Parts: sequence; C-alpha cells; structure tokens
Amino acid sequence: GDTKEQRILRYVQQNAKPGDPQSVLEAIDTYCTQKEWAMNVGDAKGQIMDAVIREYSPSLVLELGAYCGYSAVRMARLLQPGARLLTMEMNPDYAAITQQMLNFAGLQDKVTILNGASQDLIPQLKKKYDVDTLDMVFLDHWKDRYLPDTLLLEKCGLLRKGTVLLADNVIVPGTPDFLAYVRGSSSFECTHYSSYLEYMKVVDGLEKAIYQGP
Ligand SMILES: Nc1ncnc2c1ncn2CCCCCNC(=O)c1cc(-c2ccc(F)cc2)cc(O)c1O
Ligand SMILES: [Cl-]
Ligand SMILES: [Cl-]
Ligand SMILES: [Cl-]
Ligand SMILES: [Mg+2]
Repeated sequence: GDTKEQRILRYVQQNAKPGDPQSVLEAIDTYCTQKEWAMNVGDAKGQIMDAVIREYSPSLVLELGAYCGYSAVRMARLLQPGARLLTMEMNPDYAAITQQMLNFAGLQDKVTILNGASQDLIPQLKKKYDVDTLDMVFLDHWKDRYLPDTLLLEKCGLLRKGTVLLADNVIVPGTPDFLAYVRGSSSFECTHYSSYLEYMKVVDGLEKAIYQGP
C-alpha cells in the first residue's frame, strides 16, 4: 500500500491551501505530531532556519537531501523574488513527493530538484547548472556524507568567503566528523544552535559554519 511520504503529501493536499506555504508547513507538522513521526526538519529547528535565511537573504541555496520538501518549502517561501534553491535528492520516490509538495505550495518556480547523489551532482553544478558560487548550503542528507560533500564543494570552487553552511542533526543522529572538522578549521566560523529533534522531546541542534576562504 501507500508509504508514509505519500500519506504526508495527501494530508497536505487535503488540509492545506494551494499556494500557501505556511499552511503546507503547518499541515506537515500537524500530521507528524498527531499521526506519524517523519524526518522533516520540523518547526523548532525550522524557526532557527527561518532566522538564518532572513539574516542572509541568500540568492542561491543548495540543499542536500530534500525528503518530502519540508525544508525546501521553509526556505523557498522566504527567498527574495528571483532567488533560487537547488535541492539534491537521491531517492526518486522522495524526489517525486518533494516536487509535488513544492507544486502544491506554489514554489515550483523557485526550486529545482536534482535527482541523483550529491557526490555525482556537485561536480556538475558549474558547467551543467550554470552555478558560480553558493550563498548557502543546507545539509540534511546521510550524516556520513556531510564531511566528504563539504570538502567536495570546496574542491569544486563552489564556496566563497561568507558562504553559509547550515547542518541539521549535528546531535541526533549526529555528524561527529563534520562537526569536529568545521569547529577545528580556520576556514570556518562556527555557531551551534541548540534545539530539539523534530516532533520529539529529544535534544538536537543545527550547526552554522561560515566559510572564510582557504
Ligand atoms: N547507511 C546508509 N547508506 C545510504 N543512505 C542512508 C544510510 N542511512 C540513511 N540513509 C539515507 C539518508 C536520507 C535521509 C537523511 N536524514 C536522516 O537520516 C535523518 C534522520 C533523523 C533521525 C533521527 C532520530 C532517529 F531515531 C531516526 C532518524 C532525523 C533527521 O532530521 C534526518 O535528516
Ligand atoms: Cl525536511
Ligand atoms: Cl540526496
Ligand atoms: Cl518540531
Ligand atoms: Mg534532518
């Protein structure tokens, strides 16, 4: 039968207003609080995300790991006209959910899905997707990939002075190599935002790591 992700999308379609991103976020968070937990960033950490996005007003954001599109809706709804989000989702079923979520929210013109693995797509961003450098990166994919993909972004010339990395789940499930690396590197200026795991009374946090150049 249907999957949890399909159930979340249907719930949104039936309990939110087309073209109203805030209603979409609220519907997802209600479903995941009342019916079934799911690994969306959630409202606690989402509020911290919102504060960061508002501070930096990025023109080009890369997201690693879309899932159902919750974080993509969260960020894209606060981007300025003409600003863009690219989100990389390796699971094709999740990619289809995310596209449909974005379509429902009316944010499809601001967001592009890149279906594939981050390590394969990151090296294509300049030539295939006409990216120069990224203003912000939201990391929310497999936790073991945060570090290697950060290093790949740098190798590929995608980071500039001031690029904001914002990493979910640095406590649960945790990203110990990434966290050690950024906090020990003179190429990053790091801030920890303590919060809670989505929909749970469990401590989690976001790490912001601002790239300083080589
Ligand atoms: N061993 C592998 N090999 C390849 N892929 C793999 C994998 N293992 C996973 N994945 C595919 C990653 C795609 C989703 C990435 N996100 C997450 O995994 C994630 C998980 C939690 C979570 C927290 C507490 C819990 F008790 C359980 C899960 C919360 C979040 O906010 C998340 O973003
Ligand atoms: Cl999410
Ligand atoms: Cl992905
Ligand atoms: Cl929450
Ligand atoms: Mg997460």
